[PDB]
Amino acid sequence: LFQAEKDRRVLQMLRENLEEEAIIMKDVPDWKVGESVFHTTRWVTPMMGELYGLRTNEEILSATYGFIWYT
Amino acid sequence: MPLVYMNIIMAFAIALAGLLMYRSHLMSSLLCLEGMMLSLFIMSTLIILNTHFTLANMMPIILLVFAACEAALGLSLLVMVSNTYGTDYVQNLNLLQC
Amino acid sequence: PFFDVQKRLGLDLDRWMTIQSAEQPHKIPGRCHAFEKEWIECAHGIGGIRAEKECKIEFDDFVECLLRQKTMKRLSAIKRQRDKLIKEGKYTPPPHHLGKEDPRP
Amino acid sequence: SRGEYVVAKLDDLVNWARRSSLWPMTFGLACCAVEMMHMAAPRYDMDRFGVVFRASPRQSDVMIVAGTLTNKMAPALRKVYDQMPEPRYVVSMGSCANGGGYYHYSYSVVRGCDRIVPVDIYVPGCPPTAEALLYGILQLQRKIKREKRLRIWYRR
Amino acid sequence: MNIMLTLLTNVTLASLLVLIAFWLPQLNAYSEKTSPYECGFDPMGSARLPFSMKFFLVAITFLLFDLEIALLLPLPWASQTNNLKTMLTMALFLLILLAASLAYEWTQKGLEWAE
Amino acid sequence: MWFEILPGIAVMAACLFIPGMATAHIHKFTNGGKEKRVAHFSYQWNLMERDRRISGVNRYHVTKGLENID
Amino acid sequence: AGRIASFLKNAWAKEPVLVASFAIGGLAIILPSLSPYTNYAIRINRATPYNYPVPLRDDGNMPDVPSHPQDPQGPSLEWLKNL
Amino acid sequence: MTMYIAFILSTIFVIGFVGFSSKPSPIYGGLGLIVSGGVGCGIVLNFGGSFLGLMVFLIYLGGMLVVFGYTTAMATEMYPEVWVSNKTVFGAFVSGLMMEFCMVYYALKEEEVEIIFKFNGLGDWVIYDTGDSGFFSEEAMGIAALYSYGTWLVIVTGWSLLIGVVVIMEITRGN
Amino acid sequence: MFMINILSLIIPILLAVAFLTLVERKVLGYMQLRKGPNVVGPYGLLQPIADALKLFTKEPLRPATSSISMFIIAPILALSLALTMWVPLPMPYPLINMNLGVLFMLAMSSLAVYSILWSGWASNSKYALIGALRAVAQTISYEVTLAIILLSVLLMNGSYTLSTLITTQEHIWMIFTSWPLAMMWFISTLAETNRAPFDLTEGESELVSGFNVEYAAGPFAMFFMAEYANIIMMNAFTAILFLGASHDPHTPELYTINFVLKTLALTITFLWIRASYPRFRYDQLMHLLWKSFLPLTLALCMWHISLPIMTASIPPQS
Ligand SMILES: CCCCCCCCCCCCCCCCC[C@@H](O)O[C@H](CO[C@H](O)CCCCCCCCCCCCCCC)COP(=O)(O)OCC[N+](C)(C)C
Ligand SMILES: CCCCCCCCCCCCCCCCC[C@@H](O)O[C@H](CO[C@H](O)CCCCCCCCCCCCCCC)COP(=O)(O)OCC[N+](C)(C)C
Ligand SMILES: CCCCCCCCCCCCCCCCC[C@@H](O)O[C@H](CO[C@H](O)CCCCCCCCCCCCCCC)COP(=O)(O)OCC[N+](C)(C)C
Ligand SMILES: CCCCCCCC/C=C\CCCCCCCC(=O)O[C@H](COC(=O)CCCCCCC/C=C/CCCCCCCC)COP(=O)(O)OCCN
Ligand SMILES: CCCCCCCC/C=C\CCCCCCCC(=O)O[C@H](COC(=O)CCCCCCC/C=C/CCCCCCCC)COP(=O)(O)OCCN
Ligand SMILES: COC1=C(OC)C(=O)C(CC=C(C)C)=C(C)C1=O
Ligand code: SF4
Repeated sequence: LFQAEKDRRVLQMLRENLEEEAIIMKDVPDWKVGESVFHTTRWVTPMMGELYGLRTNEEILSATYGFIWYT
Repeated sequence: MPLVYMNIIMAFAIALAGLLMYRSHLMSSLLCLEGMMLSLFIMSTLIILNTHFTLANMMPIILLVFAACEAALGLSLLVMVSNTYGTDYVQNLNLLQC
Repeated sequence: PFFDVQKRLGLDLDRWMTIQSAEQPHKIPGRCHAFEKEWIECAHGIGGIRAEKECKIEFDDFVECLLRQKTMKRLSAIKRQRDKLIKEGKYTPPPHHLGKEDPRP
Repeated sequence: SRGEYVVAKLDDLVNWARRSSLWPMTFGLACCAVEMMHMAAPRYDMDRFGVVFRASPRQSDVMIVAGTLTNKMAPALRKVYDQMPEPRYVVSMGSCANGGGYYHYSYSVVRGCDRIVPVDIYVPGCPPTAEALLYGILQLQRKIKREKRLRIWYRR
Repeated sequence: MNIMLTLLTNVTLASLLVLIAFWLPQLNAYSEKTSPYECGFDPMGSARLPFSMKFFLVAITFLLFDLEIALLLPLPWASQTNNLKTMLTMALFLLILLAASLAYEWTQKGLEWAE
Repeated sequence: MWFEILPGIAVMAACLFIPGMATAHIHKFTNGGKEKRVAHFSYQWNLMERDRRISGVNRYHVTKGLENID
Repeated sequence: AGRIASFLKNAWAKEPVLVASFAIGGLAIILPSLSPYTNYAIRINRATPYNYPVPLRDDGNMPDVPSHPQDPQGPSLEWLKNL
Repeated sequence: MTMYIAFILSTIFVIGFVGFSSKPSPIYGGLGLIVSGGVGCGIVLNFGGSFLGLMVFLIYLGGMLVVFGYTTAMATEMYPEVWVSNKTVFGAFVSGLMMEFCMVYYALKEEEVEIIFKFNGLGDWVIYDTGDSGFFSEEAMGIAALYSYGTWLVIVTGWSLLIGVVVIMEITRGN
Repeated sequence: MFMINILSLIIPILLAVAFLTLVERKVLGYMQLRKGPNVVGPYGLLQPIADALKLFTKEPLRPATSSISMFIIAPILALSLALTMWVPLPMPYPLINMNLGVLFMLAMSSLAVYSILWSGWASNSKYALIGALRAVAQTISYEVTLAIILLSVLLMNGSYTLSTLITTQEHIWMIFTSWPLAMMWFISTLAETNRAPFDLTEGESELVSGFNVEYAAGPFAMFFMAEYANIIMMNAFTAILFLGASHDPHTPELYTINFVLKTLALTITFLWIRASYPRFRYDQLMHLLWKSFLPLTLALCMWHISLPIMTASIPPQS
């Protein structure tokens, strides 16, 4: 169950980032929206700078150092 | 690379430069050697943690072991030099020329 | 130079620790297991010279996974354009990018 | 006045703390130091009053001159008196330290330690009993109870 | 974050105690008072002169014996492996090697201090 | 005593009681009264994060039982 | 057999610490090879499920693999409850 | 940009390295190396490496204690030098500080190849893992694998330590 | 709320140290056929307050020949480290919960020696220097065997987490399983805290005040507080490690009371030992720790590695 909901959460964050970047990056001339950086077409795990790249620094801090700093 | 990688590499370069230019005391150069060892430990640990290479987590311990061996060797040589001259100055090691 | 004593006797003195895709304890995977696996399989048995050219795509993907340079380049471009848009006041970022989302488990 | 009351109370508190925690130097010269040790012995137990010997001058509050001060010794006694942080007190114990005593007319004896350092209390005897030294210590405590440092500072 | 706050709090309290110790009382410093203590007589030489170490050989051995501690600390986790026969052989091999090194230095008079 | 040494020991014991009891009470006060969660591993941290998300008040301690599943 | 006994007695009379240390070390060296519960410890270590067991695809030719956790097939931990 | 904690720790690491590389005195150099060991422990801790950071800190504390004793025995003089007691030491220290600050500014405001490659910053949070699994520490399992996978490493390391004891005894024999 | 917890930890510890000074004086007095403090305050209850107020209103001296920066840094490091070494102790809950608490105590204690080292060097006097080199020798004597003893004892815990020690000893004290290690650990903690018969650094008869001879007033007081806090902390660590209290999750006060009683008993044993024995020579301490303790510790480490495997008694939490 945790695996299923983690998959849904990751996909939702990726879709939100995709839509907001499509809104933002229509101004520049030669930017394919949603373009990959890998030649392969298989699934790649997100880098966590791609899931939390457009969010507030509190969420970023909790996602990066939340477990390390919990004592 | 991130900023931390550049900072660790800069620390290594500074310690190497420190070793290369001798002042008077031999012990200072030994300290610079230990500093290079520490910088290498930090850099290797960061790289291994970032890539999640599980079996490579044990290499920095080996590095520390051989750093300790190197430091012991240097300290023994310093003891001998000081017993010969009553001082650990590198100026006294000038009996052999090129 | 190199005496392949390990290969001759079949000992495996250090080959177990050479690559990230080789039998980690508890089957814990490396972050770039698939990329290294594909690069190794693609370049196996063709020799070093041929491999440097014909497995350049897999190696480029593996290096991209390792260091993630293009990813940060793309992310920083996106963020720069977003900041430029908000500075002139033409973006209005969505509520779920400001902490007012509706979280899911 | 409020300020006078405050400084009087603070002076009382500081004086109580100083006199209840009196640490003498571990320092003796002659016969009188045996009576000093007997004052540290169980029967009198100077430690029960808060009085504890400490070897270092930097950690001492009182100097007890217990024995004859000779000319060879005077610079050392002065030196370890100078290295005591203030406030500091000196107790002169025995005839020898008081005015020379039995050796007052010798060529090699200081005629009283008060030629070298300032003295707060003089304990008579050759040697004074451990009880007499205890009386002198309690007299020094009562003298410390009487000082007015903050009141005099406020009156300035 | 919590450990950083704890470190900051402890260091701040110690620093404040030092500050109070140095600014509250009355200071009367003069040269005799601040001179070095050597039981009432002036010191002959400097305290910065070389001070011989009679146990120098044991100190170097401490550097090597300290690193074997780092090799032995992961042992609680190593006891959870499936091949307990290889791990137990290797743990005893390291400890036997460490006892042999102590036995060698002991018999060669390496533990005796220099005179 | 020899029984006059006891008051100092009692004062020391009272002083040493304070840290443990204070830590226990402060842990209970800031965690819903139920013994602050321990996360030595990433799985427990993930459980705590999941709990925080579904609580609706952004606090891991609030617990949603069977009444939250209609 | 007679000189070594005297050596042992002398060592016990002069260096009891070393005698105890060597005896403890030798016992620790040799006992684990003679114990029947070493394999029990290995089995207990092998029975700890740190990661998820990924199921196998049914090809219709695996009678020895259970189709449900409570089926009689598969390994058993009944030996552990009696320990 | 998140609290810059790792960047600050790495900068203090570089500062301690400059402190002991200027070589003011062995007593001061050991202090700088101790500070560097502490901040390096912190840097490694912030990446998940608790065991390795604590271990390196402990090891360098022991090493610096031995170095302090040896400095008192064999590397002293009447007036030990500090970073402001000598124009050479002060010049090296200031040069190191200015080089570090120049490199930091150069890589922070621009995106330039210093020597090896380029770097824009963004904080080292970006390249993190978002890995969600485990009742164990992966670093601990990797280090514990030294007794099941690293038999050859254990053999060579133990032999080298025994040889090091023999070697120091031979070197300091004198005669 | 966390700062309140930090304060509720650090202030009572300082009060306990202040009253431990009085308790030590009274125990030594009554073992010496005298009384000890009993005038300033009922039963000498106000003696620690008078001592502290006298020290902090007394002039602090900076030696003419001393390095001032290190001279001031050393006591700050001592007191802050003594305060910090308390945060991972479970009583029954720790202030800071660490995966590796024991290694944290090891590292912080091995850092604490630099307080004595640097104060003795920065004093720039001969007795202080002799005290500092005695500190170097003492650390070299005890460190390796202390670490190996800790590892041997923790091989039955299963981890380095301090809270697991409570559940490990749920039924029996760990002292019934490792009492030789307990004895060696007790002597090692006596040596680690510079306590009699191993109070070599101060060396009162031999070296006047030793490492802290130059120090006076408030700075001197900080060193004393750090040392006594270390006494209490090390005895609390010993009580947690070897005499495990039973913890009821719905009544932690019982655990706290029992643990405090045990650590007080161990501290009183420290004072008793001080009152009862003469001092070692500092080469004799090194010979004791390297020729008697080290071989036995290595043998017992081998035994404690082997025993759980032979008996199938390996602890959980890989
Ligand atoms: C907040 C932390 C910093 C400040 C710490 C302050 C600590 C609290 C203060 C402790 C108060 C107790 C001292 C008073 C006890 C004295 C008992 C009584 O005996 O004293 C008598 C009278 O005492 C003095 O006259 C006055 C003492 C107190 C002065 C006023 C109290 C001020 C308290 C204010 C505290 C604020 C501190 C400053 C904050 C910045 C004199 O008798 P004494 O000579 O002994 O005994 C003779 C010996 N015999 C009995 C055997 C024959
Ligand atoms: C336990 C830890 C936490 C406790 C919390 C409290 C911490 C207190 C902070 C630590 C310091 C305590 C010491 C208290 C005594 C005062 C020391 C100093 O600050 O006072 C004078 C500071 O004054 C300076 O000398 C000059 C006067 C003020 C300087 C002007 C700077 C501009 C400020 C603007 C003032 C205008 C009005 C202020 C109100 C707005 C120094 O005088 P000095 O003789 O050397 O030092 C010896 C002090 N004696 C006399 C008591 C022995
Ligand atoms: C031809 C001349 C021979 C004599 C000279 C030899 C010179 C080298 C010294 C020792 C020879 C090295 C050979 C041993 C290599 C170790 C690896 C091999 O033996 O397998 C191991 C078997 O280990 C065995 O215990 C053998 C090692 C026993 C070592 C005894 C000590 C010998 C060292 C003495 C010489 C070294 C220097 C002197 C110091 C004393 C691991 O087996 P296993 O765990 O199933 O599988 C691992 C893979 N997993 C993780 C997937 C499960
Ligand atoms: C078989 C497994 C081995 C591993 C387990 C042991 C773990 C570690 C133990 C060894 C550590 C190093 C050994 C140190 C060797 C010391 C060498 C030495 O010099 O000995 C003399 C002492 O002389 C001796 O050699 C002592 C006697 C001989 C050795 C001790 C006993 C050896 C084995 C005896 C028992 C064997 C097994 C026990 C069987 C019990 C019988 C029922 C030391 O005294 P000094 O310091 O020189 O005194 C100077 C002041 N005048
Ligand atoms: C069935 C399998 C079991 C395996 C075997 C297990 C049984 C092993 C039995 C032996 C264990 C003995 C452990 C003792 C360790 C030290 C023994 C020793 O010999 O040390 C002394 C030294 O030990 C001391 O004297 C201690 C010095 C410091 C004394 C300080 C005060 C004494 C302590 C008071 C009581 C302490 C209580 C400890 C436990 C407290 C609770 C944790 C040696 O010194 P020397 O007589 O001079 O001879 C050496 C050269 N020939
Ligand atoms: C136990 O505390 C004491 C001392 O400290 C060691 C002393 O020096 C002295 C003085 C006697 C010696 C020989 C100097 C006494 C009386 C004393 O009680
Ligand atoms: S006064 Fe009397 S007892 Fe005291 S030292 Fe002089 S001669 Fe001896």
